[PDB]
Parts: sequence; structure tokens; C-alpha cells
Amino acid sequence: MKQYLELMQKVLDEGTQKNDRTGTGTLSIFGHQMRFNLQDGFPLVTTKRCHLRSIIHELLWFLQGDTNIAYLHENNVTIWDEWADENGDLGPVYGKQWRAWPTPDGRHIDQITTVLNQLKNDPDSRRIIVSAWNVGELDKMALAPCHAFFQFYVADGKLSCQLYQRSCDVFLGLPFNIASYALLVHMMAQQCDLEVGDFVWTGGDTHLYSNHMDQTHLQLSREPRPLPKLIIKRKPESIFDYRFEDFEIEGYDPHPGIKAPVAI
Amino acid sequence: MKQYLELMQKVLDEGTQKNDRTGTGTLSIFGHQMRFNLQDGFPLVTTKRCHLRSIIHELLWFLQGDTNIAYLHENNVTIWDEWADENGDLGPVYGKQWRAWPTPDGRHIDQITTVLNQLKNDPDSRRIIVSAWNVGELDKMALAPCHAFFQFYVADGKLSCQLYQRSCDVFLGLPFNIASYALLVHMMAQQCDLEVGDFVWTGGDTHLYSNHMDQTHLQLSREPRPLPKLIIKRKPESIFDYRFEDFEIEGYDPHPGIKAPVAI
Ligand SMILES: C#CCN(Cc1ccc2[nH]c(N)nc(=O)c2c1)c1ccc(C(=O)N[C@@H](CCC(=O)O)C(=O)O)cc1
Ligand SMILES: C#CCN(Cc1ccc2[nH]c(N)nc(=O)c2c1)c1ccc(C(=O)N[C@@H](CCC(=O)O)C(=O)O)cc1
Ligand SMILES: C[C@H]1O[C@@H](n2ccc(=O)[nH]c2=O)C[C@@H]1O
Ligand SMILES: C[C@H]1O[C@@H](n2ccc(=O)[nH]c2=O)C[C@@H]1O
Repeated sequence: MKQYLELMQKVLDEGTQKNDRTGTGTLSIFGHQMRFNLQDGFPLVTTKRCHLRSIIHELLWFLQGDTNIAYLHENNVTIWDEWADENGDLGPVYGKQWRAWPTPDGRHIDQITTVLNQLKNDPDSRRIIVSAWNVGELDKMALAPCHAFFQFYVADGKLSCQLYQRSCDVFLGLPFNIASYALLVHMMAQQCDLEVGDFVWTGGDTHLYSNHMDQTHLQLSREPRPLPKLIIKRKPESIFDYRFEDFEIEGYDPHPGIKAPVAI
Repeated sequence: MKQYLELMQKVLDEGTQKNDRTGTGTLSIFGHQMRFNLQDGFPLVTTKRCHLRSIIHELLWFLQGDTNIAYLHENNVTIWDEWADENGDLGPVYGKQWRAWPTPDGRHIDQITTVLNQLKNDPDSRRIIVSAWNVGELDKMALAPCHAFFQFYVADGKLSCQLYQRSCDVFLGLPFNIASYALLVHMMAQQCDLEVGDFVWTGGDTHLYSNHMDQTHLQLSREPRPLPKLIIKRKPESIFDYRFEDFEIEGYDPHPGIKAPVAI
């Protein structure tokens, strides 16, 4: 996509070499922002082939509150296996913080049905936030939340969302995280009878690992293709009632897949 | 400053008209980021006289983990009055979250000591974050945090910071928060023997109240002058024992103050 390829060229032209926990080495810039107007097409990268099947099942899993990879295995998704313990558990990550964030006095807040009552009854609220970054449970988590915090906004009968991603692997993770959120925004907009506004992405430490460099320049040599289209064949009673089958992507013509190692 | 004046102009040009919770009405955009290189000078506005005495007692009040306006009345700063109760408490806002975030199991987390040790023992960390958006305790706060989340970063011996502001009064609140956070990056860099880097400001619902149009046009017609320079006169034993005496600004020659009505 024009925004994505421009970002990669920006950490390659402006990035500094860092070191990290996986010990792999990275080129890194700090602070970046881009916008996808969702009326223009579903933001799924066309200059390498992406696997939607993993993106829809991961999102459906987050919305059910589940944090054990059993659901994901049932559906042939293996994206979280490396971080999951003996029993499939990932600890209190995204799904749990979203559906049941624990309070000091034993309550639990459901941040997804809350954001939906705000979109319905007070869409002009400046408080329409969901946060996965609970400081109090980070130590019990498999990996610390990358897509940490996000906020919805309504303007001319259209729903917009801004994510703050504190750490971004531009080659491997970012294709995934922007199609995940663009898909959450069509689901909230279908439920609130609103149109789709924009997906604003904001990055903290936005980087490219050293062992993703030739791949990065291979992708960068491709001309982006026309952006796909999301067709939803049903309007479930709730945001928690979607199924994989209700989602169709039309017009998707990517350049060939590019393979690359995942850091530990 | 040029970055700040441009956002004022982006909200008047592009802003949508919204009805906010005070009934006053706002010119509003969603999603904006501004980068400040703190080597080029202290980012205090010069097209209107900003008052650093309130900016600095509030930040030392925050680092103390105090949520009561008592200390703030002793130093003649009146910014928190109409939101405190009849005993002076604001409930667990910023300072309580920064110094003592409560787990569901009794314990507390000191996010500034956590960040101090990360900049001194793991400076390449992509988790150098402090958050004040505690979803369990939002009910308990006199006002939900506007400056909700921030992340530090170190690259070639420089300390950077990025703040996410979910709500921003451009004419009134924004000069205050830019000076406040840029001030903390100097404190942190001084304790951690680092040089100062960029101050990335990202905003969600960025807005200008309708009753602030006159003052905006007045300020938008004034030319930005040289940024001040900040001096920290002595080096304290920790970040917790600084005082108002320790801070100074040479070369700050601003335009007159500009008086504006506050909305509640
Ligand atoms: C983001 C996210 C969720 N996640 C979780 C997640 C966890 C740790 C991480 N660690 C690193 N180094 N990079 C990541 O982006 C990352 C992502 C993902 C997990 C696997 C793949 C992956 O291996 N990629 C594809 C290859 C093609 C593609 O990029 O889609 C694959 O399925 O093999 C992607 C995302
Ligand atoms: C941001 C923040 C913290 N805060 C808290 C805070 C809380 C609620 C708010 N509500 C509204 N409507 N706008 C705000 O900017 C705002 C700010 C502030 C409090 C007061 C001033 C203010 O009125 N500044 C005046 C007078 C202060 C002075 O004399 O120094 C000025 O003209 O500078 C700014 C920020
Ligand atoms: C933890 C490492 O994987 C990256 N990562 C992880 C999860 C995710 O949603 N997106 C992403 O890019 C961040 C960092 O490079
Ligand atoms: C809640 C109202 O006050 C504003 N507000 C509050 C605190 C702060 O630091 N900055 C700011 O702009 C946001 C909105 O106009």
C-alpha cells in the first residue's frame, strides 16, 4: 500500500541500528502516523500475499475473551504457538483485558460492550477507548501488548479509529494489525448503523529486523495494486456473534508471498 | 510555534462541528501528531505568554503521587479547583496512577521508578511506558485523564518521548501539556545521563471551542519568536526531589498573554 511502503522506506532512510531482547538487531525510528480512509478499500497489502484466515480468527478470538490457543488450533491458525505455555495459555493478554479488565475492588469491566453503548448513546464522547495495557497484569502475560490502546470517533456519520502500537515489526506484524483493526471498525460500524471513517495508525518503536532487509527491498520494488473490498453477508445480533463465513473479500490480487523469520 | 500554529489552522480549516458535554460546541479533528526536537530549544509558545509557574508545580505534584490540590494551593496554582471535592481530593488521577497503580491483588506499581530503572538498565526496551488510563479506577477519578499514555525511547544516547492525548483543547490545554512533558524529558534525561531527543505529541479528538475563535485569530496573526532555553540549576538525588528553584528560561520573549474563558 502507498502508506506502508512509504513507512518502510522511512525507517530504512531515517532508522538507527538498535539491539533488542530477541538479540536479532533492528533498524528503528520512533513515532509515526498514517491514515487509511476505509471508503477507498480494505487495507490489505497487495505487494506480498497475506493470509486473511489468520486475521479473522485472531480477531474473533479476541472478541470472545479467549486467551488459550485451543480455538486457534481448531481453525488451523498457528500464529501464537511460540509464546503459549504447556497448556496453550498466553496469560491475561488482549482478549482478557478487552472483555474483563479486573478492578482493585473485584469488578470486571467489559470494554467492548462499553465502547458500543458509547457509540450508540454518546458518539460525541472523547472517552471512547479500549486499552489492553493493564500495568497490573503485565508480568502474567506471555508477551507485552503491542497494539496497546485505541480510540473511536464519530464525525459525519462515520466511524474512525486510532490505534497506538508501542512496538511494530513493519515487515511481519504490521500487515496483520492494520487489516485486523480495519475489520473491527467495519464490524462496529455495521452494529451501530454507521459508515466507515478512517483508521489512523500511530507507532512507538517502529522497526524492521536485520534479517528482514533483502525481503524489505524486494517488496519495495513492487507497484501496489488496487485495494480489495470487504463484503459482509449478514448483520449478527451482536458484535460477538460473527463467524468467519460472513466475510468475503473481493478483488484481491497480490504479488507473490515473501517468507521471513519471526523473532523470539 | 510553527507546528502549533499549523494545527490551529488545521482545526479551523478542516474541523467538524461537534456538540460537547459542556454544551458549548467545538471545532474538532481526529488524529494528529507533532514532533519537537528539544535540541532546537524549549517548546514553550511565544505568540502568547505562557506561565511556567503552574506548569512546573503540577508536574512536581504528579511525581509526588499526590492527588489533592493542597500542595497546589500553597504554591498559588489554581488549575485544579473546580474539579476537586470539598476536602481538596480529585480521587486517584495522574499522580496516583504514576506512583502507585493498584493491582487486583492488593499490591502497587511505581511506574516512574520502573521507567527510571529501564532507562538505566535496559535503555533499548520497547516497553518504557507509563499509563494513567486505569479502566478499573476511571469511575473514581474527578475527570478521566486527557494525557493518558506515554512512552520513552533511547537511540544514540538521546531520550525521546511520545504522549497520547485523547482530548485536547488546542487554544487552552495544548501549550500547557507540551511544556509539561518536554519538562519531564529534561528531568529524566538529567537523572539518566542522556542527551534530549524528540518530543512526539499525538492526539485523538483535537479541538477548538467555539468561544475561542477570536483569541485564535488574534494568536494566529502573530509571528513565532525564538524558543527559550531551559536550565536545571542543580542535580537532585532523584527525580522525586526537584524543586521550583531548579528551573529557569533564558531568551523567552513572548507576545502578550491572551485571556480566554474556561469551559466546565
Ligand atoms: C501481528 C500479529 C499477530 N502475530 C503475533 C505476533 C507475536 C510476536 C511477534 N514477533 C515478531 N518478531 N514479529 C511480530 O510481528 C510478531 C507478531 C503474528 C504471528 C505470526 C505471524 C507470521 O509468522 N507471519 C505470517 C507470514 C506472512 C505475514 O506476514 O502475514 C505467517 O503466518 O507465517 C504474523 C503475525
Ligand atoms: C492541560 C492541562 C492542565 N489543565 C487542566 C485542564 C482541565 C480541564 C480543562 N477543560 C477545558 N475546557 N480545557 C482545558 O484546557 C482544561 C485543562 C489546565 C488547567 C487550566 C488551564 C488554563 O486555564 N490556563 C490559563 C490560566 C492558567 C495560568 O494562569 O497559568 C492560561 O491562560 O494559561 C490550562 C490547563
Ligand atoms: C514483540 C515484537 O513483535 C511485534 N508485534 C507483535 C504483536 C503485534 O500485534 N504486532 C507486532 O508487530 C512487535 C515487536 O517487534
Ligand atoms: C476535558 C476537556 O478539557 C481538556 N483538557 C483537559 C486536560 C488537559 O491536560 N488538556 C485538555 O485539553 C480536554 C477537553 O476540552
